[PDB]
Amino acid sequence: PNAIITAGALIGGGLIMGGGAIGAGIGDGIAGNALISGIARQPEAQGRLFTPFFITVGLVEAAYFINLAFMALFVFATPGL
Amino acid sequence: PNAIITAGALIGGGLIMGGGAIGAGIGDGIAGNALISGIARQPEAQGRLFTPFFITVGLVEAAYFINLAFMALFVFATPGL
Amino acid sequence: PNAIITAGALIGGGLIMGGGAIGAGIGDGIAGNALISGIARQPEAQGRLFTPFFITVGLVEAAYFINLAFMALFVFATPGL
Amino acid sequence: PNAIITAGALIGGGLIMGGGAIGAGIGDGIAGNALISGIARQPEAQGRLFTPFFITVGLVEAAYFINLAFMALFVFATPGL
Amino acid sequence: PNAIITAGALIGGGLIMGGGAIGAGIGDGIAGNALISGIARQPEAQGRLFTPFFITVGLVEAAYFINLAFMALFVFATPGL
Amino acid sequence: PNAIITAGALIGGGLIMGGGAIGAGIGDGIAGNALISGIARQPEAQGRLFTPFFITVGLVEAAYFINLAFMALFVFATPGL
Amino acid sequence: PNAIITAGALIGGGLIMGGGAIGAGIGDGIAGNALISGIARQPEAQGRLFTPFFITVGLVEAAYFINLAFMALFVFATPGL
Amino acid sequence: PNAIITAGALIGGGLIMGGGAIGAGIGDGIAGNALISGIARQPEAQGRLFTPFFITVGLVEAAYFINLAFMALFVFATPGL
Amino acid sequence: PNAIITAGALIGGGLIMGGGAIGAGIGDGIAGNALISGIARQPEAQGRLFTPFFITVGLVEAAYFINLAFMALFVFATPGL
Amino acid sequence: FLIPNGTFFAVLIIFLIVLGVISKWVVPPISKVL
Amino acid sequence: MSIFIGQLIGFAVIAFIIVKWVVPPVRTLMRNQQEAVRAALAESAEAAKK
Amino acid sequence: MEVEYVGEYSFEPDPETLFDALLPRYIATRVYAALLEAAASES
Amino acid sequence: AIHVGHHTLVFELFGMTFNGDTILATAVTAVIVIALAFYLRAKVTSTGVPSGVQLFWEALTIQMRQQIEGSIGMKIAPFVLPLSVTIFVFILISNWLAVLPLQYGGGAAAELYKAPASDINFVLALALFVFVCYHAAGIWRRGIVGHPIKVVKGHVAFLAPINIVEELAKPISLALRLFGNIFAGGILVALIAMFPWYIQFPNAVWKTFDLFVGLIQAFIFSLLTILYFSQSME
Amino acid sequence: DLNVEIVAVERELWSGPATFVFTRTTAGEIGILPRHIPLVAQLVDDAMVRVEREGEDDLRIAVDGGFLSVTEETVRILVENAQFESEIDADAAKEDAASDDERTAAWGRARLRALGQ
Ligand SMILES: O=c1c(NCc2ccccn2)c(-c2ccc(N3CCOCC3)cc2)c1=O
Repeated sequence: PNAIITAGALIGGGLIMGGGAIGAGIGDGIAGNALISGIARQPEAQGRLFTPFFITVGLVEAAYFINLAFMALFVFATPGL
Repeated sequence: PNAIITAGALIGGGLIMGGGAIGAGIGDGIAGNALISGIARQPEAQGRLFTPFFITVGLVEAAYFINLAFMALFVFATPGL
Repeated sequence: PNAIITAGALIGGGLIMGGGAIGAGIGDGIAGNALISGIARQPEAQGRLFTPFFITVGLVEAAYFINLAFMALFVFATPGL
Repeated sequence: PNAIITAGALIGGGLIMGGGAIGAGIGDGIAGNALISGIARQPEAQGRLFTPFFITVGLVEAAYFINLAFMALFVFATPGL
Repeated sequence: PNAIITAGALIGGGLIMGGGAIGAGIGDGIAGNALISGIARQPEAQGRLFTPFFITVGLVEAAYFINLAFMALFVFATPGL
Repeated sequence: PNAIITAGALIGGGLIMGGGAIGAGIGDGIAGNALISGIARQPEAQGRLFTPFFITVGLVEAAYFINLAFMALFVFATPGL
Repeated sequence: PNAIITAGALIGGGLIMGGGAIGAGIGDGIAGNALISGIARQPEAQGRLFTPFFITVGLVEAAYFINLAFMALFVFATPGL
Repeated sequence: PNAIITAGALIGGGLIMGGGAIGAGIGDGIAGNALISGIARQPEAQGRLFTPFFITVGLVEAAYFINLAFMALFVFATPGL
Repeated sequence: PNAIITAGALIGGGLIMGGGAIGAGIGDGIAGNALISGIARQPEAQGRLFTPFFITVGLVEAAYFINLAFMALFVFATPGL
Repeated sequence: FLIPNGTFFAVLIIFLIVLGVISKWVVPPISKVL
Repeated sequence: MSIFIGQLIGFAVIAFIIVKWVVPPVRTLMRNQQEAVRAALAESAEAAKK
Repeated sequence: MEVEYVGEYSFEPDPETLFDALLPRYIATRVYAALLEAAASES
Repeated sequence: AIHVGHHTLVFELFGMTFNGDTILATAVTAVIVIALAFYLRAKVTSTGVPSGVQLFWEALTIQMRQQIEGSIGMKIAPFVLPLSVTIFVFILISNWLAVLPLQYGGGAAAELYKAPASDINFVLALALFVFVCYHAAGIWRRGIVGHPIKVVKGHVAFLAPINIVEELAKPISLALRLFGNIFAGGILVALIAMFPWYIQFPNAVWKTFDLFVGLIQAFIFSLLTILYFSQSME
Repeated sequence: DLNVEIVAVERELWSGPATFVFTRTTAGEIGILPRHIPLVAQLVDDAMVRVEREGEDDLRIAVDGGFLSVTEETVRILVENAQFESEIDADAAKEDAASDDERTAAWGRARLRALGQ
């Protein structure tokens, strides 16, 4: 009984982390694209672009962290186990 | 019977959170790309731009958080259990 | 029988809802990118870009919410049994 | 036998709906990005850009709505029962 | 045994249509983004822009419809049944 | 035994064509977006752009059709079995 | 025992060719987008653009064909029997 | 019971790495696209763009390698075994 | 028991390479888009654009080969077997 | 594998030693040279 | 031994690659930088002498 | 040149580089107009 | 089959377990770095043509100073220069040393020198030292009362929950990015060891990536350390 | 329909109606039909222009460092110096296109593009 629940929890946590990594990596790359383009256009922008950038990064990685948290709730803890 | 339903609920919640995180991360990165590009091109529009930004993020995160709401319902309430 | 059907319904509903989340998040991010960029280039367009925006979002949200409905039809109701 | 086929049909319909929703949301967002950018650039272009837009959406949403019908076929009146 | 084969065929057809819908929606949205952008930039070129458009669509939709055809083979013919 | 192998082959072929459809649709949409943007820019260039456009479409469709042939191998000539 | 291993290997190979086709199609479309755009802006640039193109395509197609080889492994020489 | 959990952990870790690799590859490609475009526009950018670029990569790789760490936990130290 | 673990390892490795192929192909295509566009804009920049390119590729390909590693771990050295 | 142990300190000290040698006999001489 | 021989051949191949394609450029850079240092020294020399 | 505000468009490749390339052209045009005005006045 | 962990020379002292192989690899890279430092001292000159090690040290210090000055001038953070440089070489020499032909057959594959970054202890030591150091710098510059306040506040106040987590993420990722990059490699080169010698070309291809990726990881680790200092020091 | 005003600092060159106008801006090739979005662009130093209108042949212009402005009715092409196809000399342009001076070489290449190749 608990074996099936544990396997399902592992698969669910893998899905959580895979989706979180896709979202975080792609969103961070997209935001860094704007950051790099802005710094290339204006080197002084180096200073001011990290504030909009690190807001984005953080919002983008929120979903990664919350997902991560619930994955810790899936494999270590396990609802219904 | 409960073991199979619990494994299915865990897998479904994992799919929900993976998709939600993919959408959230990628959409937040895309919106922050526009924010960063606009702030680089027009430094004085920072405050002008955080309104349409946090709106769009607010939409994207909404899509995420609804999904999270459901995931709990999947793993803790588990309809059909 | 109901155990397997319910597990399959949970997995299917998770797929529905996660796909809707991916689509909604990414589409909202893409539309918000255009909104933010246009507002950056045009302070006044703030008023007039909310009409093309909320229409696009209206579509992007629509596909999302429909999924939600069907997801409920998958999990709360069960078409099979 | 019927339970296994029902679970498979639910999973397949969920995959159909997830794919349809991803396509619909992302395509609608991409089309609305062009619509918003054009209406920001030229504000009088609105009436001109709703014909190219609703065509694209008409295609995009079409792919979505087809997936609905087949989903129903998968979910209601499951083939091969 | 057919039960297992039929469930696998339903899942496979669902995957086929999910992928076809994702591709169709996203490609149609991308092509319509170019169509809208061009018709915004060059209002008088609609006729010269729709031929490349319906060609592009004619490609992506083909990929969709071909997939749809094979879905039927999976769902109604079930070659391995 | 075959029923399990047949179901696995059907799911594998479903993934095969789902990925083929996603790749084909999105790549063809991107290539057609480039073609339409180029023709709007320079409406007299329609003839010139078909060669790079058809080369790109040929590469994408070669990938798609090699994948559709491998689905055919999976389904009608399932390896092993 | 062998049937389950073969079904799992077929599902794995279907996932590998599906991901490979997604990557190949989308990357080839993205590269051909740049090729078509550059040849639209610079009609004479074709000569110099097919070298960076076939290089990048050479990478992308490589990622495809590698997968193809390994998928044959999975399905013809399936390890772990 | 351990065999089921091991198979589930392998599938979960495979999902973790699939998502991590998708995110890493796509985000790194986007960041490198920004870097290459910026260096093409303004050659001396070579000097200043490797700072924001390797930050973006540093953000893109994190979500990948963290997943990889959680893969090792899934595969070599299965939490629920 | 070893049959189930082998099937799970095969599915996990298939997911690993599917994600790795998607990431590698799409990232290589995105980087090649920038390379082709820059060499179109600046024909003499080709020599200077390879260093940013092959670095970017060197990243994404790494993420590919790391996946190629952990597939070989899953398939040929199945942990937990 | 992911659980730390005493090595965490053993490495740290060594790193600090390096951080010393570089911070005294490398960085200041190089800054003076530049 | 077989593992050792294989990894040693791989190390030899990578060493040859770096020595034939990575060593030459880096070396140049080092020489060009040295040129510079000596030159600057000597230029201070001549400026002071002059 | 001073900036005068009057009261109550797409760009290729960007408006700032176009402005940089056009200001010298504007100065050349104004110098040319001054030269023609001087020639007419001289005659 | 592949193994994870299985450290050699493991011992126990002061009630704590120590991975002898990881400590030995760290000591080897540390002594190589110290030898480079002392050879510079013995052969550092500003009045003459620079030595090779002198050129290397000048280039690394100039790069790190360029990154520092562009985010946080050395008038505020002069101490992060001797740090960012060492973190680089300590990591770089740690990774490139794994490129030596020190892999053999037990029949399980083994390596005399395994990259310290492949051990969670090494990466955690480096990352937590950086964490403590730049948090101390932030406390110094903003005060023990103001530093946590500005950390929680961040650039956007209402995003406070997304700030604190990110602050706790910085070290972990900073470690896990380094470990996962190298630990993974330790498996790849072990998997390549399953090939016969005449097929076992894959080591050349991967070794070059290991050189490339180890250089990239040293650079990224040091540059993210500099960025963390720039953020925590206002 | 379009009306194209190819104007030089010295004087105007042509202002009659047209159906299609095509030229190489610094961002790439571009073509304009009526009702085009308002635009401002710089032509490449060797830019050549082609105008097509009812009945009459293709009007090809060798343009030196011009600027293209698109207005809701007009399309104007400012030029430092522009020369019609009927006025160019092939041998002189061939000789000048190889000139060391960047401006002279660009002008010669523009004149050649006005003829072809
Ligand atoms: O690396 C670095 C990294 N994130 C990588 C990562 C870790 C775990 C999961 C996913 N991704 C960050 C980082 C640092 C600060 C930050 N903000 C500060 C301002 O307020 C908003 C938050 C956001 C991000 C790295 O530096």
